[PDB]
Amino acid sequence: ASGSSGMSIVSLLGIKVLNNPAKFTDPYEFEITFECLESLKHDLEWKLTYVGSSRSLDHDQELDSILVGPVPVGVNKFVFSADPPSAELIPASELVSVTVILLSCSYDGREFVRVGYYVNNEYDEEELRENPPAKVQVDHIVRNILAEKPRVTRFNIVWDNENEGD
Repeated sequence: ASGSSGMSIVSLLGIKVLNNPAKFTDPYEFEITFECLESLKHDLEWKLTYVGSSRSLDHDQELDSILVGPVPVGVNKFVFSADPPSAELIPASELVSVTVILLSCSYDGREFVRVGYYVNNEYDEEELRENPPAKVQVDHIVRNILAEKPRVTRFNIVWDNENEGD
């Protein structure tokens, strides 16, 4: 606060959710468009996170992370590909039709943006949608990212120069 190095170099302009509504075991594909005002020393870091009610382990599941090279000054486009979650960590008696994914970008380790998305999951069969199992048949689950209602959150991180010590 006593150092609102506000001036934000990168600003998210849009996230196309192509690939949706693929299968629960299908990777996540995002077409993120953003602009970079000045040049940056370091790389931008992207990450997807699975958030979902559970009675033990299902939330805070980081799905994946990646560091993007040199960010060209101007309006850029980057396609994010995130691995699906291991069934090893989703309710066994699951029927968690609604969960959340948080896509966020950071810089030099300081997070500066986060996009919240609600997801819809349901088995792909009539009776199994009328008389479910007691064991989550993962590969019969079809997620549906509600790509239309995204919640955005900008933070105020310090970027490059600040004159580390003075």
